[PDB]
Amino acid sequence: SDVTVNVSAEKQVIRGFGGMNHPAWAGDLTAAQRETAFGNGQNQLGFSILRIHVDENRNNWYKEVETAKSAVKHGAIVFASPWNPPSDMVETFNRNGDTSAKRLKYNKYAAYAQHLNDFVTFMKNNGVNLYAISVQNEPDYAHEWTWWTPQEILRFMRENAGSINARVIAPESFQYLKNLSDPILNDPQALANMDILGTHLYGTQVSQFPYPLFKQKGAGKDLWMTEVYYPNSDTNSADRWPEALDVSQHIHNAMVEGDFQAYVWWYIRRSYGPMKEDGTISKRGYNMAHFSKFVRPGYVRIDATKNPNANVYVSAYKGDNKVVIVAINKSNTGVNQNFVLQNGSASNVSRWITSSSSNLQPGTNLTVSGNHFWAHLPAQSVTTFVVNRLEHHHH
Repeated sequence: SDVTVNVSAEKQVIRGFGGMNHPAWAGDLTAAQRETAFGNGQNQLGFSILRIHVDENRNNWYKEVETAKSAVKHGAIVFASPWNPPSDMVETFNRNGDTSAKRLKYNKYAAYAQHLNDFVTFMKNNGVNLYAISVQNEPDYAHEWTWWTPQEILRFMRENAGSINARVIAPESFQYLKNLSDPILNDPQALANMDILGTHLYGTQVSQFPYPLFKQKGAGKDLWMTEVYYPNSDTNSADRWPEALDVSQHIHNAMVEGDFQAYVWWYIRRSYGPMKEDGTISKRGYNMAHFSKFVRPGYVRIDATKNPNANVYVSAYKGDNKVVIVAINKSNTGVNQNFVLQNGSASNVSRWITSSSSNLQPGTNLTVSGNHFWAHLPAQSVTTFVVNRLEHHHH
């Protein structure tokens, strides 16, 4: 019942939260949008990770710059994800009685790597140092891009990933299918060439969110959730309540059962995304803000009773002499929840609340009496708490 938050029990170090931009596919973000996405002011998402795509055709690369730049100016990091290598690098092969399936040609592996590097360079030349670049987007769901089998990816990791002058994301499975990435963890050599394990969660059940292999072999390595939308992509859904609570608990789980350090959503602007086509922040977006604006890059998740009451779900982070808590209630019934702070101390507590008729609405300040506080989590809401740790280290 009691949520106890162990300030001492550090888990993963967060890199950020964010969305995808794709100007050719969804139209660029606009100046104003750019900063609804990356500003952290009132009514901005404070996204601190932008994802952009590496376009097979290098004379489109420039499409990416203005928005990257914005992100980079706001202190967000940016990584890039290739869908297809340059068309002349690709052969049609037979995937289960499928005359049509495409793949990188076995002997373009180094050309492909150059192409990646070129992109990383081009961005650099336009004032944008990519944080990371991915080998392939959903290589295991390539019906309409480039297929790569686990062993194909394994070689590129072994023989090519090493070249790329940027951190290397792989292998971006559409659904976190571990067959596509074990080959890498289990190969101390491919493992050397990897910097971030990256996946999507499309249709991945909570039970598949954990990954012992990685926990075993991936020390020094990053875990990112580089793509999902959830719970659906129903055109014009981004304001449904209580539906959008789901986006919230989804991230909850990403963070907690998954130890993902980053959570990247699909299109940022989109009738079904965090920011609606009118420029405006959606309920889904609000569910996203509750993390993205308070759990700043470099914060660290910590142990905290995750599921203290029916439909109540909880996660905690620390940074900046703060502990940020995220408490989600999914009953039609508001609940009094008590919070214990173990191995740390707090002066005071601030909070914001998204419900059916409220987004990121400032709530009532609280003072930490014992080493605990109580707070009511309204029916179908997500509350986020910023606790202020005590000071005498002159800060």
